[PDB]
Amino acid sequence: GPALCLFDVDGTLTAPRQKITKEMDDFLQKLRQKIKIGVVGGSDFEKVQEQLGNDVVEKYDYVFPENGLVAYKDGKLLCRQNIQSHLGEALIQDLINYCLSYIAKIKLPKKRGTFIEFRNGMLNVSPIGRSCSQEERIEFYELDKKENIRQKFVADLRKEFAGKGLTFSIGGQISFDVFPDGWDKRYCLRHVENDGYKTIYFFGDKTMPGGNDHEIFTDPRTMGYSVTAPEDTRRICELLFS
Amino acid sequence: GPALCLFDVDGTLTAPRQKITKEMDDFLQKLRQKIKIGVVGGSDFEKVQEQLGNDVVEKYDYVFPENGLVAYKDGKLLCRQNIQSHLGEALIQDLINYCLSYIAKIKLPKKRGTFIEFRNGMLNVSPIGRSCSQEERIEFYELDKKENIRQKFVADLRKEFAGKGLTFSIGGQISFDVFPDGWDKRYCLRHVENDGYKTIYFFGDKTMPGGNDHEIFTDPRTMGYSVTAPEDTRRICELLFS
Ligand SMILES: [Cl-]
Ligand SMILES: [Mg+2]
Ligand SMILES: [Mg+2]
Ligand SMILES: [Mg+2]
Ligand SMILES: [Mg+2]
Ligand code: NA
Repeated sequence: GPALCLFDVDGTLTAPRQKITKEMDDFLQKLRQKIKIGVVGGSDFEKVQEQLGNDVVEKYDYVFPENGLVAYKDGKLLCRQNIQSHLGEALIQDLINYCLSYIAKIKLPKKRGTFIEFRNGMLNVSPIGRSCSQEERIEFYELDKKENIRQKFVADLRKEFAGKGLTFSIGGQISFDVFPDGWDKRYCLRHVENDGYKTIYFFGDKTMPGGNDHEIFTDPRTMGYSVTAPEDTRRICELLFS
Repeated sequence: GPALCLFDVDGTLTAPRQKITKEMDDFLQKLRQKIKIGVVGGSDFEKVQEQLGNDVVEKYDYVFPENGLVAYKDGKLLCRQNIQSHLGEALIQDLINYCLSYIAKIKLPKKRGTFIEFRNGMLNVSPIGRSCSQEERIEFYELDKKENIRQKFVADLRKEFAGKGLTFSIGGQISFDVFPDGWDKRYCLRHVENDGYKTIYFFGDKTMPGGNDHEIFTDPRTMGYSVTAPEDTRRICELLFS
């Protein structure tokens, strides 16, 4: 029946950490004539606007910044919930109180500010502070390998809040994320289940276990494809829909 | 003896939350043919570029962003200072940890994010965090007025770190500031007291207590004038210098 194409953005539609090429932009739009298309990323709407254009809500049938906790369908904003409503204020606090009590114990070269960034669907936690300078960031990054700060930190939290239904992911140089079980990229599948699609195709460049696309790739709701590079994604879309 | 005029930027030479007008700017450049000019405000340099224009460091003899922590003189940088450099990594770590542990002990209805905001000349501390919504600030302030939460926090901080050159001033609805003693507008005087000016005129709009210009206005090294708007600063300058 009717189908929908779901695309991860970074590394899938674009070269990593760069805007999309217009060659691909035109290909996607030529493909939109055949079926509906959608995009999903962990970055905020502004970053997705940067990587794929300002008009992005107007050129894609769905746009799912922040893994889908901000969700646009056909130009209009959907239905949204945040981390406070879902977990409840007491667990939030109990988790915030723990992270602060833990960071106060870490011994570091330098510490700065914004130790917990409250996002829409996660708590970013940085032992050094997100306010860090670019130099202090690389310096903390390198010490974290040597003495396993973030790793040991995530281990204590997994144990202390086991069963409270949270996932802990480490990314980048300074931080790790804390988010509710299932609020990775398969969160946006909430918005495409009831819209009557026979097949929902997904494309992502990190379908390996431990990658940002794995859980949405292995989800039964998606016929998932594993893409190596943007050109591969066009290679695969050329074969299915034409 | 030669004289120097120092203005606060917001309210004195500009309309509040507005860029300087072309008339004010031009007026000042003609005052600069009679006397030496200097501007001081608590905003960082880039905002100060938004208020007075991007060429600001040629236009005045002295440009003192962030109350003088940044200091340009005669077009060039004369000095830079932050509180990490001044108190040193060790004790500002001790001051961060104490604040992190103390916040974990606070039983609040809602905790959010950005409890410790790092700024170049002050730490901004908020038990509930600055990311919270206005509606939640009010909820915390109605709690705070009853249960004296910032009052008690500041107390213990004052018993912990005040033989170390720190001042604590509660302010606003949710937070309070932690800064080295005398890092108000009074700070920039160390840069001009050595250039041999007999009288140092100061023009500010908030010279009464609880004001950002109060202490520089009360300072014996400054011949201070309280100003109600830019039309008034001009009127006073005329009566003083021509
Ligand atoms: Cl924080
Ligand atoms: Mg990707
Ligand atoms: Mg699947
Ligand atoms: Mg002012
Ligand atoms: Mg004075
Ligand atoms: Na952003």
